[PDB]
Amino acid sequence: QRAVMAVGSLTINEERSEVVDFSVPFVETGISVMVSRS
Amino acid sequence: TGELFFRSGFGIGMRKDSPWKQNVSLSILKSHENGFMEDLDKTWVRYQ
Amino acid sequence: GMMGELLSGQADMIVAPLTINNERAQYIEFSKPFKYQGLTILVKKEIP
Ligand SMILES: Cc1sc2nc(COc3ccc(F)cc3)cc(=O)n2c1[C@@H]1C[C@H]1CO
Ligand SMILES: *[C@@H]1O[C@H](CO)[C@@H](O)[C@H](O)[C@H]1NC(C)=O
Repeated sequence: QRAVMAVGSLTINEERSEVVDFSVPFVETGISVMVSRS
Repeated sequence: TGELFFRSGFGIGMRKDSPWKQNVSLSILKSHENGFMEDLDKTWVRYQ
Repeated sequence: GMMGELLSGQADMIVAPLTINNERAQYIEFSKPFKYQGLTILVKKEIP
């Protein structure tokens, strides 16, 4: 109860949803890797 | 052909007095993060 | 349709590929989306 709304990059997780709510996501992302060619 | 327009996802319809909100959201998160959605896609996408 | 059936009491849970709209959200609550998709144009194949 030290703030009202949190804005940032907070991925939706079960371990975080039981203590704070979230709104409808507007940007879609995921987990990925990046590998160079040469 | 073309490119995606008005990109909006699907959802589960419910009612404002239904107490099954968290119990469904947690199940959806479990399906997403435990590979169930990936398995469903692999079994229902890229047939050829 | 489905929203009318839900509002009339004939149904309580909606599990179908239903999109998300502002008007629908003003009356029917939507859970977390399954997949992120948009709208595309379908054109029949043309022989060379
Ligand atoms: C704009 C964006 S960006 C966006 N990304 C996604 C991607 O899939 C998920 C799945 C679970 C989740 F917890 C969060 C996103 C869905 C989606 O519908 N959207 C949307 C439309 C508006 C929101 C409606 O739900
Ligand atoms: C799921 O069961 C009931 C029905 O929604 C609900 O009251 C309960 O809190 C839910 N269980 C957990 C662990 O949240």
